[PDB]
Amino acid sequence: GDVEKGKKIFVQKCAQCHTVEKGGKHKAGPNLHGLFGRKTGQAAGFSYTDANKNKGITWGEDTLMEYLENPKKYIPGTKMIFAGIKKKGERADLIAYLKKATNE
Ligand code: HEC
Repeated sequence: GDVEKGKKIFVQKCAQCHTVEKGGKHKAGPNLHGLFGRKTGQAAGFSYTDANKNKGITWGEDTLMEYLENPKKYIPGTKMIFAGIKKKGERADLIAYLKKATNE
């Protein structure tokens, strides 16, 4: 994926609810630092839904690609309000950005 393009997608569609940086604040949604290789619902100090806590998958390219296409289909009852990103290339660019930003 294209990290520069992924950043712009993130700013447009995600940043109002999420931070990525180490020590970044929770906002409407959890800070995403450290997501890759972590099970759902594991950002410390955030009130997740039981739906998000209970999904039980491990975040990575494959599961993000699916989630981000249609978040509520993947995690019904999530409190994340975001309809999804249809395009595969856009999702891959976004995920590439997250893989960098959430591990710096
Ligand atoms: C607010 C209006 C949000 C927008 C826009 C996006 N997200 Fe979100 N996200 C939000 C909340 C409130 C939550 C918690 C949901 C719950 O049911 O408890 C989330 C959760 C996620 C997660 C899961 C985190 C985890 O399991 O630790 C991810 C991976 C995620 N959000 C990513 C994400 C991306 C990449 C976004 C733009 C495409 C995006 N979210 C938008 C709130 C909001």
